[PDB]
Amino acid sequence: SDPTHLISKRAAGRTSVPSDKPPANFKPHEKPLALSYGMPNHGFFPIDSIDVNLVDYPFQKIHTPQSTVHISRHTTDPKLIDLARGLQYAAVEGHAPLLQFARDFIIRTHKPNYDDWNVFITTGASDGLNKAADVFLDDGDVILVEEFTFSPFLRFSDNAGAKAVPVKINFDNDSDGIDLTQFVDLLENWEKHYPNLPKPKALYTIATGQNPTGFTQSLEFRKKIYDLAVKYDFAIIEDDPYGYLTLPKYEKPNDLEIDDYLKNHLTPSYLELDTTGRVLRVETFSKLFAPGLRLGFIVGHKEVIDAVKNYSDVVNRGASGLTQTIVNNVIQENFKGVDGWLEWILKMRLNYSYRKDLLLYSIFESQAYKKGYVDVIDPKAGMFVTFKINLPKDVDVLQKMKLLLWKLISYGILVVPGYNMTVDLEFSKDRSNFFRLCYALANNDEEILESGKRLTDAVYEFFSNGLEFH
Amino acid sequence: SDPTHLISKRAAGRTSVDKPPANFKPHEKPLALSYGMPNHGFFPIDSIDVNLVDYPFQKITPQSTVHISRHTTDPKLIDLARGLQYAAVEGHAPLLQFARDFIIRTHKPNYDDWNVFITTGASDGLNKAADVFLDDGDVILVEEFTFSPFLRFSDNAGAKAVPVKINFDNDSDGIDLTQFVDLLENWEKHYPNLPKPKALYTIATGQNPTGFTQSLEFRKKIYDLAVKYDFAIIEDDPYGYLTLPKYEKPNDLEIDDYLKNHLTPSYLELDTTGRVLRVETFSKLFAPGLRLGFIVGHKEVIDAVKNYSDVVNRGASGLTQTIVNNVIQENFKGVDGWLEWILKMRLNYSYRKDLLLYSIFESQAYKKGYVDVIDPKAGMFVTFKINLPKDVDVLQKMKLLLWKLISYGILVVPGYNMTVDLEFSKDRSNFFRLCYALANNDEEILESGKRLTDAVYEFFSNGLEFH
Ligand SMILES: *Cc1c(COP(=O)(O)O)cnc(C)c1O
Ligand SMILES: *Cc1c(COP(=O)(O)O)cnc(C)c1O
Ligand SMILES: [K+]
Repeated sequence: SDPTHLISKRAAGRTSVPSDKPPANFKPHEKPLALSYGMPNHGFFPIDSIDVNLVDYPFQKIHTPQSTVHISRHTTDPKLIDLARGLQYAAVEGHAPLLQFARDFIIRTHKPNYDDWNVFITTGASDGLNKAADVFLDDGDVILVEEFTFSPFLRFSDNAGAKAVPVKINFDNDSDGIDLTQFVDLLENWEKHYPNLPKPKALYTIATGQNPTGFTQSLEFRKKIYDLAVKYDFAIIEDDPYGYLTLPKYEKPNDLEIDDYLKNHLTPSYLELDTTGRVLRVETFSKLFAPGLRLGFIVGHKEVIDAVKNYSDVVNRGASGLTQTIVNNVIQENFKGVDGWLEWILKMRLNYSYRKDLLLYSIFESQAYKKGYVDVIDPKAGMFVTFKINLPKDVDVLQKMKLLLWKLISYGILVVPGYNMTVDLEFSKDRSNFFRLCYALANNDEEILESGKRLTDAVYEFFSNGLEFH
Repeated sequence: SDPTHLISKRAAGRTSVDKPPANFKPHEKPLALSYGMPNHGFFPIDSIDVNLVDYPFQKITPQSTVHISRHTTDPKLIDLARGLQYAAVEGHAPLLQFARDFIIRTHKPNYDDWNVFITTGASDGLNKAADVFLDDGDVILVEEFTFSPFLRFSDNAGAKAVPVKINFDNDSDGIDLTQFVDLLENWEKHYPNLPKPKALYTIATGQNPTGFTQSLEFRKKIYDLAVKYDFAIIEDDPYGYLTLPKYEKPNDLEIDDYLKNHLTPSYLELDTTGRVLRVETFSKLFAPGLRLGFIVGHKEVIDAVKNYSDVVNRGASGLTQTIVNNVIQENFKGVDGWLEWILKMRLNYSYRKDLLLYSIFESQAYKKGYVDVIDPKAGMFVTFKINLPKDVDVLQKMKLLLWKLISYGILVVPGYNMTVDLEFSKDRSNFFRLCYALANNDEEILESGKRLTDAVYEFFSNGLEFH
């Protein structure tokens, strides 16, 4: 019922921040003055107050006064950060009101199934993932990674000295992502696949809205992965940057309440299965608030958080206090905490839902789709679409996909080929016949319809040309 | 020449971030389904007003303010469209340009092939610097009293820290140059098992904790040693800009006079090849809670630092870069106006230091010769010496005296807590570091010196006992 055994020797070996016996008659003074710490008094700070002027809904153009939060030098509200503390040296794990908000948010959305967990403020998802790779992987360890993944993760596993072993993704329309049959086979027959590698130490899974594939693991699929995590004693790194952006299944384009969302829409976190702290959940404010914050958090066992703290003290000594201050006060004062912030996530959900269906319509209406040259996985969450290219089985996948990429660029549509998002290119070659599409960037519906048209026009010509740029 | 040979194998090894068909014209105006990032329309924040003080300790002719809008075309400003969006890990271009223009004004490198990189503070710059110069098993020369967290960064790189003795005379430059030359010339006699040092970590101005400032002439001797023995200089300078005129009994500097006559030159100004990496921060001159700074070094050192940053620290907060950049450009009107803000800060720190020194000179502990103070030339720290008899246990008596200071309601840092190696430095650990930066007002500084000096006087009156 603790994960001490899974913490890397490297992260456990890092040390922490008078210690001897005070003399018999020693009494501390009740109001000491300090000449100790190298902190400038807040009087030195150029910034006396900040007004943060907000939108009420995404894409609002600025009857009703505009929503504004005022951040003063001083506050006594325990749910707010003032600039006197916000602009001063702070605990490396984060400001208290932002840590409490993250606890409350995780209790509401994804309550861990054990009591000895904690949160830690990070500088985003990639910061959380590096913290997790460090805390679980020693030099020589193996981490299991989805064969198509968030590429930057491999830099963090490489940094920890770990080898990435690819886990096959099932590309059926009803897929959970990971191919469970091939995952079980890899774990049951480890010595036959990888005779010279130790048994895996961890699994990195983007379980909801998988990047790139868009797949989402069912609750029953997650129970089986967790059960295998117990049986083969590996850690789970859960990355969930947009699992809150749940998307109803496609219907032709032309008021969800919180309780119904939490209960029936939100797919449970691995935290909800975890009894021992073998799960570390990575969150970010990047995709729900803004990437430029460089702010997120992790959720894990007390003992895992303590080891992350000692690592942060070396390589990343705190998220920007000014940003923690702005983000905390906006969430607590304007959005009135957890439920209000969920209501802002549900407004974003509606936009993303409309955007995903529009791009899917733009494709379904295409000649390339109707002839069967292209297909689409309907994503259940997030901002990504798998766009499949039905190349003949016997053509060189990498070679034709690269030739097709040049064609898309010439047709004025930029995409990411799946071969760029692999743990191992040779391993994943045969399933690399897809582009990842993102409908998060477009300014308007016109750009989404036109994006899908250029995409499908380019594939159509490429197929008409006999799989040639011509 | 160039510092290529000085870059660690580890940092040099990190990597960065087919043939077009015949009749391939790109499209004039492509649309993106590529980059996984929200349109700025999704951002909750439309605009930000940052409301400023005109001088330190000002209490709130309308208040000075900066409007940060969603969009700008001013190339010197960062807007929220770009500030709140994914950005280059090295920093926003306006903030990188300000750091360039600032260093050209204050500390122009003596070579052309240097660049800046935005960091999350001095400790972040120092970790970047330890990684970019130190391989597993390398040696770094560190001042025997130092900024202790540096040792976490050097340990992280697998480097051994060798202490360099500090001279404690009232006219010291800091590092004892005679013992430094002895250490380098007789390296195999002091350390027959360690490799030749790879680098030196020096807080050359306003040394933490001692407060000493190396003279230009001393810096020239340290640089020539760095060339002869071929080691990198990590220059850490969080408050060298806060220059302090020598003590005068307490009771309008111009930029050009300050720059020419007050500011001590950076190792950058002696560097001809890029063997110097300067660490700067916004922590001590703007606010610590920014978590913002920059480093200055050779193009190729900065490139390695970029690839390290992609792994362990993927950019200073964009929103913070936005606010600091736009405050410095809109309110302060760039480099010279920011220097005027620094000069107002300087006047404050100058009065505070003289006030603390005054409180100490007036005390019986000072008059009886139980204590002494180095007059700092820059920064926020004072070495407070304890004249223990030569034959007492320095560590035993200084621990006991610290308990006495705490009972008297004065908190200081003992020098023995800021050593590279405690046994090496114990004989010179008979001091406390004092910091006059935290106090709210003059009354707290005077009361602080009184409690400090009373505590030591009681301790010596007690025969060096708590009693
Ligand atoms: C966007 C993304 C991240 C990185 O988020 P940051 O907060 O910008 O570091 C990590 N993982 C996945 C799966 C992502 O899509
Ligand atoms: C304060 C200080 C630092 C650390 O500054 P940050 O910007 O807060 O990381 C480093 N070196 C010295 C000498 C300092 O005094
Ligand atoms: K199936």
